[PDB]
Amino acid sequence: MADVQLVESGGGLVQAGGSLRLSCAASGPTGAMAWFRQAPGKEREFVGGISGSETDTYYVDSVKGRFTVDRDNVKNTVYLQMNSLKPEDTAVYYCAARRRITLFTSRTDYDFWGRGTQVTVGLEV
Amino acid sequence: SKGEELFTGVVPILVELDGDVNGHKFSVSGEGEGDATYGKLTLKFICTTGKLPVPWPTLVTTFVQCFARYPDHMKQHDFFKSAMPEGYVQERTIFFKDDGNYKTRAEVKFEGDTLVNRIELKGIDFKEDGNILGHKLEYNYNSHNVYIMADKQKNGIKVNFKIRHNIEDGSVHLADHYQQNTPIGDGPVLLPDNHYLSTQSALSKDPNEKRDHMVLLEFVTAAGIT
Repeated sequence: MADVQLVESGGGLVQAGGSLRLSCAASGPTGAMAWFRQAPGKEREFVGGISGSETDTYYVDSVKGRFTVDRDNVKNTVYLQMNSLKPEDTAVYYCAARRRITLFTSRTDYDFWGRGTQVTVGLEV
Repeated sequence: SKGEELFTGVVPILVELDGDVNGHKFSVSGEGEGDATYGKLTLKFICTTGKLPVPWPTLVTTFVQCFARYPDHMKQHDFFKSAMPEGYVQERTIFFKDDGNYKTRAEVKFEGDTLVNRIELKGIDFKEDGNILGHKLEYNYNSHNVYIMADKQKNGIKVNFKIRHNIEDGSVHLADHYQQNTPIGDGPVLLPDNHYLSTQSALSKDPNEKRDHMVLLEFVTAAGIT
């Protein structure tokens, strides 16, 4: 049931107001899939996800309208397109997945986690 | 028995409900696990359509009594397990005192190794500022006894009780629960002598669940024949 890995790609550096994309590939099939984020002082919090049924999608209020999650059930992949970024979106983003379909939003409800990829909004040399 | 053996250990549970209360539509998805050796249920539900338009406690009874612990001398009265894996249809009407009513149809069966409770809920005649749509209920639950008798006419069981929902003003709202259970399959089932289930519930919140949700823990044990 376990031994499924998550491989993140994308992210990096961008200027305020720009756009960045995160992508995450699962070694096998999985249920609900989501993205979390971690500010350096804070500890990871949910940004957005979709249920394995793909009938339920959820975004936090601070991101509604700018980010778009979508998934490919065949390739076992998910992506997060981030538009109109603000300074407060800078953080380490984690891909997360769980064996079952319900798109819970608690860190504790997820059984698989990627390594984390840094996204930095800030246009600073 | 065949069905009893499906419950010797912990089995995962999925619950899905589509509801329409006074035209207000919603959907709820929940997950957890049951262990009939202890008579224990652990579940967490989220409302996937936003804010639940009725109080969470009113739905506790609607959201898998096959997980009751039946004492060793009573295993032949456990209709619920004996109807498995074919499962049963659970139809029920919950009448809220001086207010509207719920009507529920659920199918509770095994899908793979997972016990699934798929529910349809229609609610009508509720006072829009009543205790339900007014969200006037305290977020708690007490202990109750569920009365069970056989119903040979339907090769099933007839079951009744009355739920006591504490109101925020100190009062109590009674929800008279009438439910009927009938097997879907053709395998034989036990129709039991009259008995009851002692049920205890505890509701809580997961602090990390940004979505409208409920965490439910139940302990249920059969008694009442000796």
